[PDB]
Amino acid sequence: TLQPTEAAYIAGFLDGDGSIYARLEPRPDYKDIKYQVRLAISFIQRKDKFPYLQDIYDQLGKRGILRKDRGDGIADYRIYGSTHLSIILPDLVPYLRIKKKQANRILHIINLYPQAQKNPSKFLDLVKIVDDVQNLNKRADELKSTNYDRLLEEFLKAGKI
Amino acid sequence: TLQPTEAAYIAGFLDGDGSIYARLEPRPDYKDIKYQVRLAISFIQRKDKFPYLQDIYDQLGKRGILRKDRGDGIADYRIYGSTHLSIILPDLVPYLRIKKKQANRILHIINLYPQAQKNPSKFLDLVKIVDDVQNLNKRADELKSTNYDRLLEEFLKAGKI
DNA sequence: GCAGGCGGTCGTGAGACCGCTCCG
DNA sequence: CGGAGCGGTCTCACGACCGCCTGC
Ligand SMILES: [Ca+2]
Ligand SMILES: [Ca+2]
Ligand SMILES: [Ca+2]
Repeated sequence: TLQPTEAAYIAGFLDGDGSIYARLEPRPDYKDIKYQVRLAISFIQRKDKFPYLQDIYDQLGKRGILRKDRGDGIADYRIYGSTHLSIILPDLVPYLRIKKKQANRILHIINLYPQAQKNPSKFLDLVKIVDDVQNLNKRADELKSTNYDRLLEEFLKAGKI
Repeated sequence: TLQPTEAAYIAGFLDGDGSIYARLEPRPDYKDIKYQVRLAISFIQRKDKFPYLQDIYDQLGKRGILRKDRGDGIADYRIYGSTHLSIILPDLVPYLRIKKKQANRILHIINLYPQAQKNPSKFLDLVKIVDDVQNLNKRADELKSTNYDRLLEEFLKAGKI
């Protein structure tokens, strides 16, 4: 497993060249709610320093997927899923500074995901944190995400409340 | 002073949003050798996250100078001088990965600076590491720095060897 | 149906510096 | 002097995502 100063480093580095986000991805094939909430952390870097993502990956139990080239010389390492994340984040949260919040919102989403799954009213609360999160990843002067307001609208238009 | 996982974090973060460089700055006012070698580490970031540089600064004994805005909304924190650096780097070196080398070259320059000061032959060795350093901070496909070769040339042209 | 493996991509936010002004 | 405070700037290297193909 992970040592304090390796967790601290990864956290330090994540605050630098990394990213903690949530997404609301449309689903045509889904049931009632045609949207899967997607969660991840990532590390971006110039492919020549790839062995350094490499390193990190291996330090994080080989969860997530490395990508020696995103097609533009820039390499990366993306960790999807509440599974990987609920193991990883707690180790990193105590050392995160800039993206610490984001990491807790994600954990928070993770607590409420099972009850919100088949429950349109609760899936909306969940989608709000998804908004708040992507907001955290913004300039205070950029357009503030609005998945909560466009999903509700649609849930009413479809008589799900 | 500095704790392991705070040093680890700073190192992690430096490897991300920071920079370790050496420069050869021209001096019209100098004596024989009209060039001062300049050494530093820095942390760059969007000014809204400034309190986070802040943090780091204070964790690094308030050495170096913060800059809430470089004129382009981007804030920073620059630490010049062998003085600050010979105290700081050793705490960070054990946790540095990507810029670890650079940190040791700097330390290395720091060992040889006093003898190379008034000694054109030795000042050249020193200026080579200065080259190697800025090379480390490059794409393997970029033009490889050449302070060693343009300073020598000039030292001969001026009969200093 | 349930999601994660992937491929992609605009828009900045960093990096790695150069030159001056200043100060014991 | 001998260097460090400070302003300033090109060129990318990131970030924070979208949309689709893949697995069972
Ligand atoms: Ca950053
Ligand atoms: Ca960065
Ligand atoms: Ca970086």
